[PDB]
Amino acid sequence: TKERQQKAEAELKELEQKHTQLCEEKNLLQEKLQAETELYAEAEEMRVR
Amino acid sequence: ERLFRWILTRVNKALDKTKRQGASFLGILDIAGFEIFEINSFEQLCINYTNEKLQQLFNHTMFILEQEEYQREGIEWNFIDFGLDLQPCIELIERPTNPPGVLALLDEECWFPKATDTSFVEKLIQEQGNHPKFQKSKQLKDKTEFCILHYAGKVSYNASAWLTKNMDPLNDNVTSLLNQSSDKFVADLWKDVDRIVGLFRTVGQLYKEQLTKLMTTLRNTNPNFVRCIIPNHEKRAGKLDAHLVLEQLRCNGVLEGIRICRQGFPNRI
Amino acid sequence: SNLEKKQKKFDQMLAEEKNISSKYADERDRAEAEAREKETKALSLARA
Amino acid sequence: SNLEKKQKKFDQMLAEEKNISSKYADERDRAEAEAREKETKALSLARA
Amino acid sequence: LAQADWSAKKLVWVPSEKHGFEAASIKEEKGDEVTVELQENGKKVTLSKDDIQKMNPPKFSKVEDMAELTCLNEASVLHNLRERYFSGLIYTYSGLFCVVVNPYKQLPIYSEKIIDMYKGKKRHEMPPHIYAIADTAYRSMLQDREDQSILCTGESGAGKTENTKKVIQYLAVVASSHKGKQGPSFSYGELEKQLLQANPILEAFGNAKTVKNDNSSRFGKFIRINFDVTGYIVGANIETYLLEKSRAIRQAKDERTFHIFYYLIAGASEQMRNDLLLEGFNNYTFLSNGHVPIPAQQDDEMFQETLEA
Amino acid sequence: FSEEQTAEFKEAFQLFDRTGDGKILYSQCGDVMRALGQNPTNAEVMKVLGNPKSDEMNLKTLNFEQFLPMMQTIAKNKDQGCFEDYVEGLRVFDKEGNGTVMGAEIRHVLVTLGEKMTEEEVEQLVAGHEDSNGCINYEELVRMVLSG
Amino acid sequence: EEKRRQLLKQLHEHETELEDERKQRALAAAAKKKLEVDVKDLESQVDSV
Amino acid sequence: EEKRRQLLKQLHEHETELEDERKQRALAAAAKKKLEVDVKDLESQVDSV
Repeated sequence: TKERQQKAEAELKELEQKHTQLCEEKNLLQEKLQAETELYAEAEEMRVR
Repeated sequence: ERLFRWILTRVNKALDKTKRQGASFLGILDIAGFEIFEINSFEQLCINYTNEKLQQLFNHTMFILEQEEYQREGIEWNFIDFGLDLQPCIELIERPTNPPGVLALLDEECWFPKATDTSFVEKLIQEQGNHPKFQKSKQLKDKTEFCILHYAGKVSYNASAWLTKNMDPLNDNVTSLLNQSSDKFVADLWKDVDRIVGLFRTVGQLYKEQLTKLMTTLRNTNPNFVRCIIPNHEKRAGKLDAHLVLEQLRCNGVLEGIRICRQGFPNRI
Repeated sequence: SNLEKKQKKFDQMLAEEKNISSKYADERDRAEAEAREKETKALSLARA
Repeated sequence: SNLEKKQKKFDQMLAEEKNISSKYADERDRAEAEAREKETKALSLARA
Repeated sequence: LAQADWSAKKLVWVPSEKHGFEAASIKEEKGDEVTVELQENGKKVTLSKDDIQKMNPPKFSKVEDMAELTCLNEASVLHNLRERYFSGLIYTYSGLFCVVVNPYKQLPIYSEKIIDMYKGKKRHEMPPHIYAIADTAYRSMLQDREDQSILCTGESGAGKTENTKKVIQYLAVVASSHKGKQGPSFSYGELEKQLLQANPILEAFGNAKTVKNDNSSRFGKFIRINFDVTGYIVGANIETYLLEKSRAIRQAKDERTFHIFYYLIAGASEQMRNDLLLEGFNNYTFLSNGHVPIPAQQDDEMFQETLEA
Repeated sequence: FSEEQTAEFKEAFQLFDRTGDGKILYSQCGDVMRALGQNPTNAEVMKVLGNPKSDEMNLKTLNFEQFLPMMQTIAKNKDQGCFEDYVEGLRVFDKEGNGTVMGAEIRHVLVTLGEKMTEEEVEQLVAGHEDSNGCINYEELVRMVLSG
Repeated sequence: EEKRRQLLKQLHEHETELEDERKQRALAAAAKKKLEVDVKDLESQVDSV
Repeated sequence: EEKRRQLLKQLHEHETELEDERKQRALAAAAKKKLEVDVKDLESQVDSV
């Protein structure tokens, strides 16, 4: 039971960290990427103009 | 302002997950009151314009909506106009495509590479000049001041530092430094240094846009009004002016409001 | 005022007969209650 | 309208004065009969 | 006999300045000129015809429902409003909406028995109260299955803003659910007390003394109260707008700025006063117009109030 | 009536005695009567309770002797409101005839109409049958109340 | 009741997920942006003509 | 308990399907209505300038 807890509780901290730097930081980077895409679309529009 | 915004965010954090989206929410609006000061700066004009805008909203929803719903349902009803509208008194502030309103004029004046409050007053008096709700300065047009009529009376305004009070430039270096200050709370207070000008979009456009957003959200809701009238500027109990409350309930258009239900049909089914 | 008056008049027009029938039914119910009381008192005397 | 209301006032007053006694007397008689029946039945069942 | 007395159209209102509109009798009429005489004093002066303000039958005095007046005269409505005010009846119904005139005195019209005797009943079933219009809003929002809204206007706020927090106090208890757990007396919940304190919490800021008013919303505010399908509070939201930056940094002529500063002056702990390196009045360039004694209020009291809130 | 069910009557009567002798408060004995299927309105209850006042109802109890004529008078009703009454009235009470009836309106018009009841009374009445639509099937609850 | 509470917690997690940017969260915002951009593009095409 | 577990599983499946459809619709309305209309408006501003 104890080694399975450590197989789960030390897995739960893995879930927490991978969610804060792989799912939450993922969303932050997603916002950054959307901003970059929109600003580059504006840049290319200004380019052709 | 950043402190106030953080306080507002924290109090909105009363509940978010527990704030499961309901279906019959309730809206409550309490606005700044119409004020007449010896010096009414730009912000005074903003709040008084908001007052006028919501008063026009009430007048519309109170007379127009009803009179047009009558004919729209084919009921026998002559359109009984009551001569109550602030449509020009509101158009004169914002209308961009025609001769620009006060907001658009101020935007193109502050975005000018080099201008002055007096230059802005000149651009205004040459732009509208003859608008009924507008009246140029009392022989002191060079004094960068000007008065406007409103649904509560005529109030003056001094354009002193109006372009600065709109643009609001800040030292970018100190903002960046404070963004990286030791304390974490001040970092939270200064973790959104994105468009703070120090050399894009100023406060007029944001304010009018979000106000229009509020009004759009509100008009999609069956409203309900209650109005409050001051006894007197005495700030004292007991006494109560006569002509004051007279003109107050007059400009509020309450008698014709009563006349509506006295003559109209305020029920729908 | 005229609408209120006409409503009151049209109501009373039928309310006359309504109250007549109501008084009739009330008298009938009172007589029935009196008869039931008499029967209950007879049963009470028998039981006593 | 004032004339019609003045007429309807006396009309409804007479109608109410008529219907009141026609109901109040019956109501009192029915209430007395009900009270007597209740008391008699209670005493009868206590004795029983 | 007074009915037949003022039944003649010669006992009617009249414009003036001593009270704006008074009541005057009339002897006779010349063409379109009415022989106006002041029944109050004796001032007899003929006036034009356009001054037709019928003095409504005094049997309808102090009526709270202006939507039933036989004669909708400007003088008549000012009259009725004045007497309802002097009779301590601030809230007054009128057609579709209501009118309130804050008398700057705390009228004891806030009690749980008032809540109950005003909850549930319809509009005209009870005397005009802000609790009643709130309850009507509640019944409407639960009836239509769609949202509702209420708004307040005015010029200064000390009465044009107090009504909003009064409605808040009402709604915090009229529709609070029970998950176990005079005036607002009820087994409150967490969110109830928190939303009640939400008003003074933020109003510690955005509240300053003007030359006209001493305390009110120095900005625009909008409150959103979500609800469930069984009519219960499920979420609160606040929306605030531009602040008085001028007063915040440079106070106006003899005007008290955001009360939070004066509260901090003599509300904090001398320990924390020195720990924040502070000082009293007459020690700040930003203290234009210096310090003012706020009428009938103290700083430390509301300071501790806001802290606990 | 008969001693046939008077045994159950006696055990129920003494079951809810706060003194354990046969004296049960007027409110309590009316509640027992209602629990015995015979559930009339408190109006006729007071009518056959000698027309007392609330103070007398909360201070004066009743013996089992007078309890027999009391349920006798209750049995003189011989009928109550019918099932078709309730179903049709609730059906016509809804706003759109959608097989159900909204909940909050029912709670309000129940605690604030005719006979007054507390909010938790109708709450635990409607409890369990709630739905996200707020519109409860009046039929199932009314037949449960009638049969139960 | 405990199983119902667990199901309610799962439903609340799903509602918070769909309440960030999914339907009934930002689909209305996307529809509003599309409706505001369509008329703008139409006016711009009219100006170009 | 089995029936409540089945109901919770059905709710989870319905929520997953709704979230998938919501993400698809959001991606469509974002990559289609925003950037294309922006490019069209920029090209029309060019044609007007």
